[PDB]
Amino acid sequence: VAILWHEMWHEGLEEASRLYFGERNVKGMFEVLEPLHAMMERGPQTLKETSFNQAYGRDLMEAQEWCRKYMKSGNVKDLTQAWDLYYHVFRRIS
Amino acid sequence: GVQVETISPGDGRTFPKRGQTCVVHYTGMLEDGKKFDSSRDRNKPFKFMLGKQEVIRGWEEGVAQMSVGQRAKLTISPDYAYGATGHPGIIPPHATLVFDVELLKLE
Ligand SMILES: CCO[C@H]1C[C@@H]2CC[C@@H](C)[C@@](O)(O2)C(=O)C(=O)N2CCCC[C@H]2C(=O)O[C@H]([C@H](C)C[C@@H]2CC[C@@H](O)[C@H](OC)C2)CC(=O)[C@H](C)/C=C(\C)[C@@H](O)[C@@H](OC)C(=O)[C@H](C)C[C@H](C)/C=C/C=C/C=C/1C
Repeated sequence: VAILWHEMWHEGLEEASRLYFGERNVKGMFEVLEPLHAMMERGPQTLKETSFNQAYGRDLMEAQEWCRKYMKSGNVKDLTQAWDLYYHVFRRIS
Repeated sequence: GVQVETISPGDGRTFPKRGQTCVVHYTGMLEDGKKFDSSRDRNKPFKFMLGKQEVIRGWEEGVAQMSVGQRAKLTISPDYAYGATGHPGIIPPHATLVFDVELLKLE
C-alpha cells in the first residue's frame, strides 16, 4: 500500500505510546516501532520522504539507539530517553 | 481523589475548557519529596489537551479547577494516577503522587 511517512510515523507513535504507557506493553511497543524503523532503513524514494528524512531522520535514528541500549541494559531510563525524542518528532509532525 | 492546594493565586475566572490546550510547568515527586520529573529542569513547558485522557485522571480533574497564572500543589491518590501496577521502573505500586504545577496559559 502507499502511505506518507508523515502519516505513517504519526499513527505509529500514537499506537506505540498507548501500548507502553497505557497498557505497560513494552513487547507490543517494539512490535509497532520496528517496522517503521525498517522502512527508514531502505531510504527515501520521493521528495516528501526526502524532506521528512532531512527534518526528522537524525532524531528517529537516535531514538532507535536509546531503544537498543534499553535492550542491553534493562535500564528503564534508556527507554524514557527514546520517548523524549519520539515525543519531540511527534509534536512537530502535528 | 485529588487535593488541590494553592501556592500562588490565578486570576480566578479564566479556567480551562474541555478541548482547550493547557500549558503548564510541573515538577513531580513521590509523597516523600523525591523528584521524578520536572519541566522546569528542561526549561520548556508541557502542553496537553484537557478532557482527552492524554494525562492521568488526577491531572485532568486537578488542572480543570485551576485558573490562569495559578500555581497549585496537586496531591494525587494512586487511584487517580498509576494504581496498583504503577509505572515499572519509575513509579512504585500504590503511590500517592505530588505535583507542583503552574498553569501558564490556555490555547
Ligand atoms: C520523556 C518521557 O516522558 C514521558 C512522560 C513521563 C513518563 C513517566 C511519568 C512518571 C512522567 O515523568 O511523565 C510524569 O511526570 C507524569 O506522570 N506525567 C507527565 C506530565 C503530565 C502528568 C503525568 C502523565 O499523565 O503522563 C502520561 C502517562 C505516563 C501515561 C498516560 C496516562 C493517562 C492515560 O489515559 C494514557 O493512556 C494511553 C497514558 C504520559 C503523557 O503525559 C504523554 C504526553 C501522553 C501519552 C503517552 C498518551 O496520552 C498518548 O496516547 C496514546 C498520546 O496521546 C501522546 C500525546 C502521543 C505521543 C506519541 C506520545 C508521547 C509520549 C510522551 C511521553 C513523555 C513526555
